[PDB]
Amino acid sequence: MTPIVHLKGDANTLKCLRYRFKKHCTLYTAVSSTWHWTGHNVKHKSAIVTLTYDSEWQRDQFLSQVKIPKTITVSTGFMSI
Amino acid sequence: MTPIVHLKGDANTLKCLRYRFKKHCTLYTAVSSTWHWTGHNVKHKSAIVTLTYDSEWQRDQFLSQVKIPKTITVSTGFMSI
Repeated sequence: MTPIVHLKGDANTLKCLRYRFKKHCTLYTAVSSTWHWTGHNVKHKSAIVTLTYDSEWQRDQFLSQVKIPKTITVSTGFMSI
Repeated sequence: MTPIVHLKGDANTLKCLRYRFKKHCTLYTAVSSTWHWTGHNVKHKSAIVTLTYDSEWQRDQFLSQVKIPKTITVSTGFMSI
């Protein structure tokens, strides 16, 4: 299994946060590209990033290791693979 | 909580599959945009789509309701929100 987190908010702030996490390459297993919810009226201003962890221990540390502004939503969970 | 699925494979086939699911608007809660894994040498040929369900019942039916070719990986799990 592999636990993952979801960061939703402004892509402008997310892009700047990813650059700061580059030095912390040992704080995650891998990072996906940027995606956003879709429906009608062409909605692509929002941006989200999928993050995966190698173990529940790495996810717990990442929670108290990386700082997140109030314009981002942090969600955690576990997926069966 | 909300269970979600991950479909990874060729974006060309995924785009055609999404069009066929348009008629089944009552088979999912919402659909995210397309994203792919990133690392080095510019990797963006792959494409994935995040799907969310309103209940474990909708996810189970979607498993035996939509057809998936062998070029796509199907993964299921539950996230705590």
